[PDB]
Amino acid sequence: PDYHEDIHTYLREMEVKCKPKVGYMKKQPDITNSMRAILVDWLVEVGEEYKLQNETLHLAVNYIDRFLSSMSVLRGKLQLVGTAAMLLASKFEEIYPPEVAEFVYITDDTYTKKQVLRMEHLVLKVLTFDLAAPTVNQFLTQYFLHQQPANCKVESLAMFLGELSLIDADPYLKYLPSVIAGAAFHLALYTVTGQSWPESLIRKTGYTLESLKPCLMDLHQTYLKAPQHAQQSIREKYKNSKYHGVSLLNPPETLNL
Amino acid sequence: PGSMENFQKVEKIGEGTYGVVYKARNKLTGEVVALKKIRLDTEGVPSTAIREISLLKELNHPNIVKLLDVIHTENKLYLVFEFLHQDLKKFMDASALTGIPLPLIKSYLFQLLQGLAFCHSHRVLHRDLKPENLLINTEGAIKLADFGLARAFGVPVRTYTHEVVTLWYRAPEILLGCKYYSTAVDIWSLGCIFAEMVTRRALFPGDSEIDQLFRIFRTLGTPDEVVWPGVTSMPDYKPSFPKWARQDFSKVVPPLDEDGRSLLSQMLHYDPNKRISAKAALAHPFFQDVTKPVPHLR
Ligand SMILES: O=C1N=C(NCc2cccs2)S/C1=C/c1ccc2ncccc2c1
Repeated sequence: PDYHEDIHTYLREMEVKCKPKVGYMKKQPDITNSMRAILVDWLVEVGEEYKLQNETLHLAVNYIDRFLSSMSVLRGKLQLVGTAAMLLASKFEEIYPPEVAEFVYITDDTYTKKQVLRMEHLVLKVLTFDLAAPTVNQFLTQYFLHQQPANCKVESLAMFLGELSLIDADPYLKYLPSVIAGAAFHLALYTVTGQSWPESLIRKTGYTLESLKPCLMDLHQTYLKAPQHAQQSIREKYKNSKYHGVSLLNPPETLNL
Repeated sequence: PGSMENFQKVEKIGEGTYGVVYKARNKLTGEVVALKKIRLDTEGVPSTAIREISLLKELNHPNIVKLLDVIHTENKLYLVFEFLHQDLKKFMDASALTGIPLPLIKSYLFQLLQGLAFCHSHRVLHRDLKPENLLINTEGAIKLADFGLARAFGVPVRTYTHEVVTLWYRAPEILLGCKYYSTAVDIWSLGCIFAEMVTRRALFPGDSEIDQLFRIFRTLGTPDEVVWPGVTSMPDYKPSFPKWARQDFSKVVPPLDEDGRSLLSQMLHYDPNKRISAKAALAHPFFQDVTKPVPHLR
């Protein structure tokens, strides 16, 4: 707490610098938002299978989106990028990362170990080794400290909402992690307790309900349409008692802004 | 980017947390550099290298070693650093008993605290602060180096890797198995290093975790709930721990003045919450007359 403010300021600076190109999918001739949704949903399952941190997942997605912001990738190679990204995120973030052979295993042997290792190098080169990216998760944990009082259901629900945002590059690619975290926190808080984006955070972040509105409207719709989405791995994950079964909670019908 | 063609290796300096460190010379600019060589024929790029490179690229501060370039790949990865003079361990090994004056010590501690405050403000734990990982130049500067064991932390922290920190410099919250440790572990290490520069011997030179703990207890007193609330509930606490009375700091570090003793005590507080931050320490009265003395040339 002698560094809370310093750290939050710094992450706000870095999230702008670590932000992927908003319009990259339109510059990708062979891949689409739909295929990316499939990839990210798959990484959620990988994260579940190997009991990886949520932060690891958020990191891998940042790496993928940044990589694809400058590198054209054929549909047959998109999973390879994702696998290499997940390996890198695991090495960065995890106490006990899965072995390389385990990442080769979950690609259903489509790619070899050598390809995974070569893609690891390429991803590193393309990102110029800059892997310490701020994530929605990093902002959420800080925002959680402003609860009155702390609520396990609010925390897991916010995490669930922030995770849903990873799936859909349209629209979430246009919003910064600190904004998605703010929208996720408000919407979680409202769904569980009826309460709202609190004043202590308006003042910490400079974000008002109004500045959060555009992301919050999108996240609201995403939350309402969640049972109908083609990708379901995040909903299935957040049924677990580990996350207090928060994906079983009913989304509020209106937000009243 | 960066090319190995332009560097001429001079000598092997030694081995860090990972990789091998060489002294070399840029043939075109004349700059003397350190090269940290990592062999990639061992599982892809090591997590230690990934973390050090990523974090050092972010950390630009006068008291943190300057990462200049990364040359990749040829089955080898080379980190290129500015070359200073010598690490603090070698300096101390090369120093006569009277060779490290208190004003130099004060200056070195002040700068290490600046470097550490900068790490912590940028959500980096170093987790291996010991004399060998600290570098001096001939002009009075000292810098944090070897971020191979470092990590980017969150607010608030999660559980990270248990041990962590070379034993002599390891914080009691790590030894006692606390689920959470944070920036205070780096401050403990610096407190140990401060005492070591002053007395010219390691403060707590244990050979096992229990030996390490008992050494700490004999100096600082065996911790109880009054001194460190929660201590008796920690995973590796034992009701059977021997009881030792806290020592007088005038006897722990005889050459040290009142202000110096005060700062040391605040850096070695049992409770990581009460333990002084690097940022708050910079304004301690010990540093009122701080300057920047030069070291001997060895
Ligand atoms: O000095 C360095 N030490 C590292 N890890 C532990 C070691 C200490 C001595 C050999 S290995 S990494 C590192 C890089 C570095 C940068 C500048 C230097 N200037 C002078 C002397 C050694 C230097 C080492």
